[PDB]
This record gives sequence, structure tokens and C-alpha cells, in this order.
Amino acid sequence: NPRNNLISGQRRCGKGRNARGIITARHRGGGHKRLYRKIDFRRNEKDIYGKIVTIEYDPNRNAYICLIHYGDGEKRYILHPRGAIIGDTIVSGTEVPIKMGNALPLTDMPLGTAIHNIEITLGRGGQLARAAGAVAKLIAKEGKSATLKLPSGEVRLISKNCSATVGQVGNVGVNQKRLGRAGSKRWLGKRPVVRGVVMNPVDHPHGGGEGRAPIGRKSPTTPWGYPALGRRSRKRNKYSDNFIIRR
Amino acid sequence: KVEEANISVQNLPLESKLQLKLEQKIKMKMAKKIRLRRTGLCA
Amino acid sequence: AVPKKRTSIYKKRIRKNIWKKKGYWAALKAFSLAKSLSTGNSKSFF
Amino acid sequence: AALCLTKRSRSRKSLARTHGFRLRMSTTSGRALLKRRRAKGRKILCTKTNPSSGKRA
RNA sequence: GAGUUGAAAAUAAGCAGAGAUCCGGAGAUUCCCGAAUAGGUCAACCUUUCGAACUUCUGCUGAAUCCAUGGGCAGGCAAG
RNA sequence: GUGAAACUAAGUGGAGGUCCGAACCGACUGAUGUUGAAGAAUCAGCGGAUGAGUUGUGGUUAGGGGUGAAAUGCCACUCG
RNA sequence: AGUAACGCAAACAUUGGUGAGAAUCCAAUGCCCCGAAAACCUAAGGGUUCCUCCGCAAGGUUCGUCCACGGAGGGUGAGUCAGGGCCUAAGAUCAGGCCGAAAGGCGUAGUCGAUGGACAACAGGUGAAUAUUCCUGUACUACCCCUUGUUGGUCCCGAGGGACGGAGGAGGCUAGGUUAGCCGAAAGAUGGUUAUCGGUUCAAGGACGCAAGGUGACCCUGGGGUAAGAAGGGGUAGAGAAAAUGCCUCGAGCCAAUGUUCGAGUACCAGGCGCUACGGCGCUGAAGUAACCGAUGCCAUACUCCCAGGAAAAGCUCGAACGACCUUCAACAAAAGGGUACCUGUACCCGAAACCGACACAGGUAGGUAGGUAGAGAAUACCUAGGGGCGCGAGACAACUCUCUCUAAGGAACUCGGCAAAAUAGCCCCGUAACUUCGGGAGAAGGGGUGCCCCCUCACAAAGGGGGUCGAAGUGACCAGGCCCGGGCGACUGUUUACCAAAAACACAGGUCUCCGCAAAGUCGUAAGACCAUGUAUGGGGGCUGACGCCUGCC
RNA sequence: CUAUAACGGUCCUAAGGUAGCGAAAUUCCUUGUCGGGUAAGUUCCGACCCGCACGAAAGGCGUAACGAUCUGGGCACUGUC
Repeated sequence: NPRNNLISGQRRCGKGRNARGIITARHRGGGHKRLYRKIDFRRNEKDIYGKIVTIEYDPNRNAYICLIHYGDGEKRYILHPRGAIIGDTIVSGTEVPIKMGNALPLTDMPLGTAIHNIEITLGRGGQLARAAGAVAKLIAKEGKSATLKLPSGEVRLISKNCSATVGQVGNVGVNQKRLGRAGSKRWLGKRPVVRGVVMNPVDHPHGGGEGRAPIGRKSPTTPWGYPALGRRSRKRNKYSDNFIIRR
Repeated sequence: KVEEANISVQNLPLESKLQLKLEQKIKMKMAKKIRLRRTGLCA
Repeated sequence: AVPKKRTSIYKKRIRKNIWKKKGYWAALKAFSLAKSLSTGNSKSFF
Repeated sequence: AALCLTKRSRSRKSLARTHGFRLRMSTTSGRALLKRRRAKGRKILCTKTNPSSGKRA
């Protein structure tokens, strides 16, 4: 039964190839209306037990999103953790039971647990590990931070007084489904990316030469000319909150 | 054949439009019919 | 396929004359048909 | 496939928006065009249609 | 100072020494689009309680600290 | 048929960038045509034909720019 | 040079007209052609071409009395059909706001913008050009006017709903055709005949209105029986309204096209009898029923199955700060009683001689209707309905070019290459290999029958079995696969040089590398800022290789 | 036996082509030798190898299916001859 009053309809027209009309992000188009669902991240309804009445399939996302009622007349879509079988009960709050899929400030929870959704900073909805299976361990806490290890194999102290959810987001099985038809990609809305050794020298710094030609440049470059391997691209000074790249 | 199906004038969007009108109007009819029938039961 | 050079007035007058004259020969025939169609025994022209 | 014929029976209304006088005037450049089309001395200085009946016999 | 109702000839009735036609100074009207201006608009259109927005003037006077304000509201005039 | 399946036949089921083939889309072979009927057709054949399909009405992107399943092709018969 | 040509190989022929002039105009009679159209509408476009009467200078690839050409008059009527007065998507413009030599850029509420959602008309007549516009009859919507009541409003507001994917086959049906009855007429000059010919129609709307499918509820079937629950309904618990809770409801039926009746005791009509400058009209006017099959309409966003998960906002229905205002300005059951009813389009073409290709161009142009025989079919072939005979003709019939048919004996010997021809071909039935990813190959290959008549069986609707007869030839016309064996490249379907290149080129499913911690990286913009992402590390950008199998050395 | 070198010495670079494949869409000389096919085949298939100048993601090798692909030989069918 679609139309939860919450599928909220109007997205931004199609996939956004355009800032001004220009293709400013290459090769997007085609697909369905992929009509979107305002799921909840600013969870923020504290100390109210909600049910779980559906693991609904979200096209605008990667992980099955589950619906939750409440005692009041309220409904939300929130990502569902691994093993949130139907008709269970989750609850945000502060001292909440540590238990799959219920959120609690990051200060008040045991280190080493599996935590999926977090806040880089208060008020925002939910930023880090948020895909379809992603997980982040807590390494030891600290004065006003929490040396949290997000899902890049990468550690980063993050501000202790920000919300987070427990458990890991579910639906890991997507990570390995094969798209054999070769035009299913097209259903998803991702246009074919033409390789660059063939574009003529006006189009790409991989100018055509008689016969197949191997680069010939000192280093492989993006169509815009920057090195396309190894060249780290981080502003020299931004925050420096994170302890290690671990990349 | 053809003339006998452009006597009763209903084609591309007007077949669809009058059809929708008749579904609509009978739907209001039955809405009144059962709206009354309920009182026909509970007394 | 394309002519080299225009012909003179001389030549052209020759051929136009042959054209018209070719029309000349085909009158006296019609004049015989006339001078015979002036009422007379004949099986033609109902 | 139609022979290299550039113009097809497109709606007059659609054409008017692209080259419509109302459209022509709003742009800074467009007002400039009117300047010239009047300094030369043209008479039919657009191609438009009208939401009543775009013709007088 | 006599004849006149624009171009070309009638046409139809007119007007004029109880100044016609006409020539000047000052006026009045100046449908619709167009700065375009009541609102929209594919210009010369549609819907309209009949009449922009910017200054200006006269009044009501948000916010937080009923402060003071600016902003808003309105009735104004008519100047870009 | 095995504390448990694993597989064999039947039936239902209806999948497939599946199959043959009209509309439709497009262009491969051949002849005609080449002061053409046509500034790329006609005829006989030909490929795809529920899909990475077509198409209608409104729109978007611009000149060292746009778009490009990439030919430097297309951008109103004009494009290194 | 009076030279090529006169725009496709549908095809004209006559008699009689009109006129100064007929192959070219009109009327017959005949022949012929399309008929998934060379037919009838309609969106766009054109914009006066439509109609009537004169005209023929130029135009028409001939002619001309004729025209889409010239001249003069004339013509297109809507409360319901389309749009606006209603709503909003992509997009556009954006007050204020931010940014910027100037212009101007980004951007919110607003305002426009339909190709979409709300919303009310059908049949028959008329006529030179209009008719769902005019006329007749019957309908529907909105606003008033009248009566009884309640006094309580309308807005802003918070809610329901509007609201919406693809296939896929069932099911019930209706339009439509047949076949039959029924009524009318009939000799149609050769054998015999009526076995032949025509009509057999009526919509919107009102009132009633139900078998299918959905309760697979306990099963035997698909109905008596007993209790909670289905469509609809009352609640109460966190104050109207859904949102959530639980109980419960003479609760078991609800859903929809068809159906009936009225609309239509009516018209309508084949056929009769007179007029006539041969059209026309006049009066009469019978029967107006059943069985078959069938939809690429209808129930229908039924239902099942899928992943790639399918627009919004108004109308419209319920009510809180029962919000400004209050039976004087108000609204509802309501007589379904009486009256009124806003702008714009409407002609004509529209698979086109008038639209787009400069030509009255053997091109192109969205959507709608879809008949008969044979057929699996919207192909094909021959025809109804309707429309047309292609706007230069008549002779002769050399060579030669093209579109085609046939060719004795050989059957690739031609040739750069069997290119181009020819040849198979449909439905049944037997059989089907190498390989293989074990799906495929595979319609492999190859072989056989099939026409009509009679007969009984298997469903006993088709098909098959037996027998017969005919031709040289039996899917016999049209339509309708040539097939193998071996290689190279590319895994495949797909896309590409509009107009000399369709490919081994590009792409793709897959692989690896590398960058990016979320006010990311990358791109665009001087800037604001916008894609990225309303995503968030199994996710984003970039480079090369391109299923699958084994691998991927050394510096 | 004669040859071809299983194996050795030298300058060299940073090292000196591994597996597979091979006269190959890469071999010029070159219709390279040999075998099959043909009456006769510079095309063709299978091999050898002195790879002029193949070779491992400007991938190596091989692959069932598919090709309006290029290529060789077939049977049927014919005015292509």
C-alpha cells in the first residue's frame, strides 16, 4: 500500500545532469520516476516505542527502509538494521537499551559496539555509515570526542555529544548481485561511460594515434588534465579532527 | 462499421472522457444508494 | 555531349528552312484533300 | 526520414515564445534588436501569433 | 476672401457674406499594444472588486531587551 | 526416494535487452537514377521489432561553447 | 533546337450534351484501380484555397468552355465539443535576499506554463457553402427566485482523497459481421431453376438493476447448518479529522460492464402511386426477430507476477485557537418547481495539387474508425462503403538502355568474389549430430503426406483411419527459411561518419588501479552559488582492460 | 658419425622475455619448406621454425552461442557463362 503521505513526491527533475543546463556530472539519465521517500535521520522522537510494520524497498537508496509507527499517530521510515524482523520495537532516547536499531547519544554507549548511522555534528540528520550494510565500530571515547572508526578502514575522532544508531544497516546481499543484462545499468539511470583512449585529442588528453595507442603522457590524466592516479586531493587545512587516514 | 461509430460521437479523448463521466456519475449514484441502505439496516 | 561552339546564321537558316519546308510539302496534300472534298462522289467525311 | 527540411508544422504558440515580441523585449539584447528593426524601418518586426485568431483576411 | 466636403470622377446630399473651404496662436478628445502601469500575456489579447513598483508626504507602528529602531500597514499626492 | 535434503518425469506458470513476422524505426547488397520524379529517391531483396525501443506536445544545454554508446560526428541543407 | 522532355508500367472507351472552338468540361452506360486505402474525421500548419455567378491576358509542363488562376458577391452561430475564466509537472520569471566593471548571474514565497488532473448533450431533421452550434424531442451543470425549518457564517487553517509502473494470460461481456426466420419485390428474353434481391435501425439520459471474479474462510461440492471478521458503519482511549489502541455492530455480502422499462404507442424505412424544365417532391408505408463467432472497445489503477519500485496541486469529503463575521447581509433536506446561462476556435485541405521539401515535387506528416471471402494476422489476393482512372496524345513498331517472362545440352566453366538470378519455403509426422557455459546447438541435417468425394470412429468442436476419383503438377495463384564443413576478429542484443566507410570501431555485464569522511573529491561559474547528493565508503569521481576458463613473468 | 648445442666465457644495463602462441589483421626476403584439399590453388586448413620487428589487463591463449562481418571448400539451383 504505497502513498504513506510520506512518499512526498516531487523530487528534483530527473537525475541532475545540470547546474545550469550543462552536464556538470557526466552520464546520468534514463530510468524511472524513482519517486522518493522522506526517511528519517534527525530521529529526535525521544522515549516513544515504535513498531516495525514493513521493510519497504527504497529505490532512492541502497538499503531496505523499514516503517515504524508510534504510540501517537506518527509514522516514519528509518533504515533497517540487519535482523530487524517484522513487528519489533525500537526507541530513540538517551539511556535506551543497547539493542539493534535504536538510537542514543554517542557518549552513553559501550565502546566497540556496531554503530551504523551517526552525526558529524548536531542538528544534521545522519551523515556517516549509512549505506546498505555499512558499520562503524567505536574505539575508545575521550574528553569531548570519540575515536570512531568509520567504514573505510579509517579512524576519526568525532564529537561525543552527537546522536548515532546501534546495529549495522541491513541488506548486505546487494553487494554481490550481478547485473548481467548489460542494460540493467541503464534501468538504474547510468549512461555508458565511454573510455578515453579513443576520444580525439580535442576531447581528452589521450589523443588518437593510428592503431590503438597507449597513453603516452607522463601520467594518466582526467579529461581535465590532472593526474588520475595517486594524486591526493585534500585541502591542506580544513579540520584535522580525524586521527588516521587508514587508506 | 465507421459511420455507425461516429454517430455516437466518442473517439480518442472523448471516448475516454465520456466513459470517465459515466463511471463517475454512476459512482455518485451508488454512493447515495448505499449511504441510504445503511439506514436501511441499522434503523 | 556539350556543343563546342554556336553555329553560324548561315547553317541555322539552312536547317530552319528545312523544317518549314518540311511543312511546305505537307500542305499540297491537304489542298488535294480540299479540292476533292468540294462536293463529289466519295466515301469519307460523313 | 524526412528530407533535410528544416521547418516542420510546429505550433505557432511555441514559435512565438522563442521569438515572440514579449520574449524579444525582456532580454537586454532583445530590446536592442527592436532598436535596429525600427531604425532600418521594417514593418513586421516579429513573427507572432495571437490568442484570439492570428489572421485578418 | 470666395466657393467648397483630402489623392483620382462621379456618386449623395450638405455648408457658406446672418464668413463656408483655407491659413495661424492657444485649447479639447486622443480606442488597443508599446516605459506600459489593475493582474496575467503568445504585443495591439483575456480576467478584472477599475486601480503599478521606486522616491516623497501623513497616519499603524514587527523581532528581540513594551526600549529606541528599520521592516509591514494603510490614505497620499505625481516626480525617475 | 534422506531425522534433512540433494534430483528424475508430469502438469500449471509465464520469464526472456528470446524466436519468425506486419505497423514502426533504420540502413546492408544490387539495379534504376546521376542537366534525377527526388540537393541521397524508386524498385527487388534486408536488420531490430517489449526494448540499451519509437513517437507526439511543451521545455534544457551554445560558438573556442553545447552534446556526443567516440565518427571530430551533429548543432536548422553551412562545421578541425 | 524546335532538340531532351511533358514527373511512374491504375486504363480508358463510347453515345449525347455546352460552346466559335472538345481526347482534356458536364451527364449517362461500360471497363478499370485503391480498399490497414488512392476512404471518412481530427491535432498542428496554411489562411480565403470553401460556395455561387462571370472570365479567360499570364499560371496548368498539351488543350480548355475548366480550375485551388483573375473579377464580384457570399460563408464558418456552442451553458455541454477544444481552450480561457479552475489546478499544477518539465521549464520560465522571481518581490524582497545574496553576488557582480555596466548589462546582469544564483535564489525563496509568489505568478505564468499543459502535452496532464476538475468539470455538463444525444438522436433525427435542414441546407450552395455551418452544424454534438440552427430546428424538433428528451437530457445534464452552475447561479438566482419561492416554502419550511436550524440561526449560525465564509476564509485562513489541520486532515482524507484526488494519486496515477510494466508485462501476462485468463474470465464475463457488448459493438461487428455472418446463418436463420419475417416482410417486400422479382422471369432478370441460352439448359434448368428463385436455391435468387432489399429491409430486418434507434443514442445520450432517468428508474430498477444482477449471474460472473474477490470470503479459497473448517471439507464433501460448490447450497442448510452454528460463532468473531469482508465492502459500508458506531464508537471509546492520548479532545474536530484522519494517524496509531482495543471492543463491538440481525454482518454477511459487497464490486462492474452487460440486463429491463421508459426515452422511441415514436420516428426510421425497402417497397407503392403522380409530378418533373428528366434532379426533385408529394401520399402511403409491411417486418422490425433469434442462433453462431468475435473483439487489438468495456468491468480494469479485476487479478497474478515481476524489479527497474511508477508527478504533482486544485477541485471534492470530514473538523480544532468551535478564528474576522453573526438568521440584515448565512447555509443546508427541500419543492429535483419557475427563469437565466461569459469570452475565443468552428469554413476548406488535413496517408494532402492547397502543410513541410523553392514547381499542381513517382518524398515526409501525431491520433481515431476498421467490413466480406481465403488466411494464424492490421500481410497477402480479389471485392462492399467511399473515392479515383494519375492532367500531353495518336501512330509505328529498327538498333539500343531500363522493368520483366522463358530458354534446348551442360550447371560457376563467368568472375576480384556464384555478386546478381534461379532454387527452397506453409501444417502435420518420423529423425536430428559434432560440440556446450550443459541454457543451447536445432526449424540442425534429412525424409514423408497433404486436392476433391464417401464412411466411423478418437474430443466424439478439430484432426486421424479406410476406400474412391481427377491432373503432368495437390499449402498447387498471392504469401512463404537455401543448407552444410572449416577458419580470423569481436563474447552476445545494441550504438556510430544526416548525403561515398555499419566494421574486428564504440559501448556494454565483469576486472583491477586510484582519489573522496560529508559544510568529499570532481565539474561549471571571477562571485554568490548550483550539480554532485535531498546521496553518505558495498556509496561518488577518474584511468586502462572488456563475458567465461587457466593465468597474468622479469626490471 | 658429421651436425644442431643440454653447458659454458666475455662488455652490458635496471634487467635481460617467463607461460602460451607463432611466417599469424604482425615474416620483409616470400608464390618460405612439408602435408591435406584441387586435374592444376601466389588464396585456404594443419604443422615446422632463422618471431626482418609476437607476448601477458596499449592483456596471452582457448572458447558454446550470435554476426545484413572478413575468409576457404561443399550439395541443390539456375542465362552468371
